[PDB]
Amino acid sequence: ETFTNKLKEKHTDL
Amino acid sequence: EVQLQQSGPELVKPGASVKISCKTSGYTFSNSWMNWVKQRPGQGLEWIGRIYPGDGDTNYNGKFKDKATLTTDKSSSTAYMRLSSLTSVDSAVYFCARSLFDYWGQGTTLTVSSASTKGPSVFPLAPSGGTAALGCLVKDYFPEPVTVSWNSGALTSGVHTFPAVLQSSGLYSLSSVVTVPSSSLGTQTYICNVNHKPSNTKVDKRVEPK
Amino acid sequence: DVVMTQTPLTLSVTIGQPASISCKSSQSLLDSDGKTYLIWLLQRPGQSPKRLIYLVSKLDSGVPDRFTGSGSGTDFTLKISRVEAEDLGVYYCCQGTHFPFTFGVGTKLELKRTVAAPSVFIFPPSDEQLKSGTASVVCLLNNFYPREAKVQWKVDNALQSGNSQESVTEQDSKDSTYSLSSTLTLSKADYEKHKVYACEVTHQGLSSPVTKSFNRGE
Ligand SMILES: [Cl-]
Ligand SMILES: [Cl-]
Ligand SMILES: [Cl-]
Ligand SMILES: [Cl-]
Ligand SMILES: [Cl-]
Ligand SMILES: [Cl-]
Ligand SMILES: [Cl-]
Repeated sequence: ETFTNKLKEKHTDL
Repeated sequence: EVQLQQSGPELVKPGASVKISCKTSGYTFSNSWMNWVKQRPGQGLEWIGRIYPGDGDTNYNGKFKDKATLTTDKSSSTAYMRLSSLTSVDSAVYFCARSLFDYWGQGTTLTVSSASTKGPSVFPLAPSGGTAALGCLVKDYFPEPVTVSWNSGALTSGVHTFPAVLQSSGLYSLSSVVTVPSSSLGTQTYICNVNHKPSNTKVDKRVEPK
Repeated sequence: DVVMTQTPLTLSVTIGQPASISCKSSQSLLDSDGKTYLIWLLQRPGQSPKRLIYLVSKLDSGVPDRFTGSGSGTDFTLKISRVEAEDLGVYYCCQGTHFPFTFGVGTKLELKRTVAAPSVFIFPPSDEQLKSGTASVVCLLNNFYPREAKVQWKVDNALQSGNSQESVTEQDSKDSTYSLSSTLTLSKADYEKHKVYACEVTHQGLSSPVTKSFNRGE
């Protein structure tokens, strides 16, 4: 899988 | 790799609704915002809104709040957009796009019209001097879009697919051509694959001299 | 809403030359979290947009080093250190700091190159179309530059008028040329009434016009 973060933030995948 | 795969083109009557899908793969779907964006000539690119699949949080553009509803099905890693009370100004290409617009779907063409679908007529363009050309005419169809490939996509060198042109009397046409060594005429296989999904018209036309 | 104002609207550039596009926002794009949610996207015709630069200056994976982004506050630049043929398309700035997220109108980047004369091909109507009750005679002009051309049809040595339409491709991503199709529309009866069909092509790269023809029924 490509990297993600389960933490919700104003913009994701930065 | 991240993949966003949208549902196919739609022709819908004024006043009706449509639901477009965006099936995702290659990352954990719940962890990235999904946006929807409209593209119409003259209006440019417009952001409709977004949804966070992990908790269903949504943000809409006030311009689209009474038109658009965004949902997700986590079990199938798919995002959905419903558009209601459709009018001609809603005809456009719609995209899903992840996160800060980092990965985009291929687009979905929506046409809002009272017209019925009409499939294209597909005709070969054959020759009657080291280069020759051959092609396919894709005539008098409605609505957009059509897709054209050659030899199922295995032939790309020399191919030129012209843009669709809306004719004065209301139907589209386009053509696709291939330039080839004149020696390849009548010996190599050249198949133009035409798909007009709104009419369920698929045609594989062998193009040969004469 | 935040208006994103891009300049120029069209970039006409030669291979190897540097180019740049600027974007002005109506409110600062610096967010209270310290980030500036400004990105640049490229869309080729018929394709989806692709992101090139994000957070003002960060390059996306696989984007050539020739692309750089700079700026702060309300003013931003996308720079290309040397344009290549495959850079053609429409560039957009977009902001994700303020709701609703907004896009610039787009800057079209087109390539300049040397004059190239068209190669010309003519096609009779297929027997399939004639069996179906219509006739389209088609002339193709391939891989030429600039876009401007003159295409004239002759039917039994009668210069035609009012009964053809042309379509032009988008610029080619590898050699920066165009192609053009001209369709002559006739009824089946009128097609079958005449013998010699010819398309005559004038173009800056030709010293004299070029004519391709066929005789109906060979
Ligand atoms: Cl994708
Ligand atoms: Cl809503
Ligand atoms: Cl080519
Ligand atoms: Cl159009
Ligand atoms: Cl076979
Ligand atoms: Cl006709
Ligand atoms: Cl006339």
